[PDB]
Amino acid sequence: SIGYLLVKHSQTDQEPMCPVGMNKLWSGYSLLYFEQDLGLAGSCLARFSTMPFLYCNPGDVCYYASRNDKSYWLSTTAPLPMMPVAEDEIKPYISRCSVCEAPAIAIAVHSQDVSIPHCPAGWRSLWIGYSFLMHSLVSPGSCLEDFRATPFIECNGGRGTCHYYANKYSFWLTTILIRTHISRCQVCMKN
Amino acid sequence: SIGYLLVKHSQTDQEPMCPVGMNKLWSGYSLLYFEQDLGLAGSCLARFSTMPFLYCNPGDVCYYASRNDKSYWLSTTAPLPMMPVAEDEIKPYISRCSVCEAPAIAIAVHSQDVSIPHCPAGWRSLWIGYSFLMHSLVSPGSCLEDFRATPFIECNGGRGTCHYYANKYSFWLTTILIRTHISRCQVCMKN
Amino acid sequence: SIGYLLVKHSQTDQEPMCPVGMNKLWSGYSLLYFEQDLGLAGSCLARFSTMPFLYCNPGDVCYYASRNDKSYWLSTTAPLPMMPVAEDEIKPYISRCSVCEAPAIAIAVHSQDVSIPHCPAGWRSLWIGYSFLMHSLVSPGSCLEDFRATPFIECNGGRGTCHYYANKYSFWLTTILIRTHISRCQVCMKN
Amino acid sequence: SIGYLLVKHSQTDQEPMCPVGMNKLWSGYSLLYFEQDLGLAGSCLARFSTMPFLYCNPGDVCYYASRNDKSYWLSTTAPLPMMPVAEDEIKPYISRCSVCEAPAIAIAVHSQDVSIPHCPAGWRSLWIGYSFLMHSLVSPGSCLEDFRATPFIECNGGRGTCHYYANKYSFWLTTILIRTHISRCQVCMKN
Repeated sequence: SIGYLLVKHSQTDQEPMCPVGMNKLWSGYSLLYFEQDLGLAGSCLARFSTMPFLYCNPGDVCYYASRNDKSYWLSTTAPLPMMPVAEDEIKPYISRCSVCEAPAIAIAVHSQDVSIPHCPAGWRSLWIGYSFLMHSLVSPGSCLEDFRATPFIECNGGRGTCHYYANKYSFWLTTILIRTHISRCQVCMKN
Repeated sequence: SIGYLLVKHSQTDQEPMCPVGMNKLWSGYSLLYFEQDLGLAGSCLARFSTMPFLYCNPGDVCYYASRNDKSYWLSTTAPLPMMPVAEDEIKPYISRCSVCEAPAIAIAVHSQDVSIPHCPAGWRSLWIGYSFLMHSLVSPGSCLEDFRATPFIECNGGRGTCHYYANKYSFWLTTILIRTHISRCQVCMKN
Repeated sequence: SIGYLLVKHSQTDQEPMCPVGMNKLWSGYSLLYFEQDLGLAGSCLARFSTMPFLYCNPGDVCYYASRNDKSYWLSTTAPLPMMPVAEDEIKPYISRCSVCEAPAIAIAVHSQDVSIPHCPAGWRSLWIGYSFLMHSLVSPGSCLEDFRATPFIECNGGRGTCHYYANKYSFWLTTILIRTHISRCQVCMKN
Repeated sequence: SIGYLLVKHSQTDQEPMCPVGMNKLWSGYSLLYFEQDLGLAGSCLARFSTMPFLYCNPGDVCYYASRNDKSYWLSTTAPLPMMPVAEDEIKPYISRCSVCEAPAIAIAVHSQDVSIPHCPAGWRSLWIGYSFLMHSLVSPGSCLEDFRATPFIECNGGRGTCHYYANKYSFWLTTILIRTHISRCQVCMKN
């Protein structure tokens, strides 16, 4: 690929630092989609919002797009309380991200084992993580620093509330106590 | 991306100048589609036409493709009169564009605020605008210089008339009097 | 684009020469598809064949894929006789092509006029032609050297016969005696 | 293309060596898909597994994704016995692969003949093979070193068994005793 843009997701409420030798392009919040690849720049939205769009009928009457109320975001490691959270108190539980100006290609390598796979000779390790596949394994988006059973949250703009999201189509790669059965990965960049 | 071609839309009846250090490849009119990304070269058509195609049956009989009569274009800032306009008088209301030979990558950054987002260190500002998302935020096509409630017009080739177009699927990014609620953006290019 | 491969279609029964400074990668026949972009390498097939595939059931029994009998090819300028031609006598009417190792980007520019559009400053003209759009205008595939009312032929492998093809979806760009109404184009390459 | 990653499939139970001047990125097993292009890095999975995914409901209960039990792999040249094989004894019959860090572009050229097509002047031969097209001819994935009537096997995770797979949509290119009718190819890389 020619992914000059590398996206780093912290899975914490702190903005991740870009690796040395890369310009931060921008920072924000870890977005999956509004009703995509975590390695693409679209996965990093500057400001958290559950209702970010505005529709305009032919004339001065413009309203907030409120039909497709749902949005999906990468969560932090900090456990969500056992009760749905209002959108005003949800930010602490949303992952932060940065977009970085990679000068070379980055790739994710996966072990399907408890051992971290090695970076190729002459390539530099950017981070290590757990193998995650979404509805592409070579992409950096498939390598999340922390394992979470339910890594995403769903928010309802109209309902004003948020909670963990049971995705039917996205899985973790296994090995061939629970973290001991998840495949490990490393994101590597060529010098 | 490897978008060597940068498209600039003026939203006026004047052809925009390519930024210094870029060859103009060609100029024309701001096309959305005939019955796409504003950042791609296909969005800039050399000459305005509501019926640009020709079909040829097996033999000398060739006719003008007249079934799918509708075309869609980016409008100028100048208000369209309160009455549909004949295709012969529509040109003043169609945006002009230029295609420019970018030597480096360009990206749009978005604030979701009244403040303009900053270009990354060592990158040069090309233009500033308002955040527009169509049925990709990293693309320069998402950053239009002027905000317009209804930014597009629809033309009917058979009906020979044109008017503003209420798109169901395309929105403006909001902030998290009307221009004060639209997200600002800047298109930036690396040196 | 990063189309290092440039495809040249002769619309004659002679193989076109690659432009000076480009390696011929290979030559062959101008293929549209078997039951695509003329600018891509897949449009140039080494040897003409109406039945090029072989299917193998689990075992030694392998047979010729004969269900989807139809293939589509770019024709030469030489008129096809007024009577369907057997597949053994069709080669003279099939366009030849070459694939060339472009060192820089090539683009098609279109005038929507009788005048040839100019190449950008510092770019070199590769060929001139007529604007053709298929079911992308920036691509070299949209610029064919000769205008033909029905530019393609259809061949039936089982029926063993070939004739001109009336495509419902592909058109010529017009201007805004018949050649006088077709848009002109030039394929240009940067130095 | 900008396929910096070249995938080499051995069609044997031995890992292929990357060509001289290319870093091995990783090695593994020749995967088609789980219920793609053999030239892409996704076709090379580090460890063989018929059930590689893990699903997690909202809570501590995580289970093995067992609904879409089927996986598809490139086989070795060694004949599979005339009786379905248990998944524990299948590895010897699965092709191995390596992913290599190509510094230049690689392409497959095809003859549609018994003769090997020549590499372009100044390009180096990487391997020779037989022309294979799947449900793209320019890609290295279309050139397999060994011809096999049924080149793939299907495995059933729940059924725990594996056997050859009759693909309806994938074919061999022909010429215009059985190997004598299959098109030859060569994968070539520019210096």
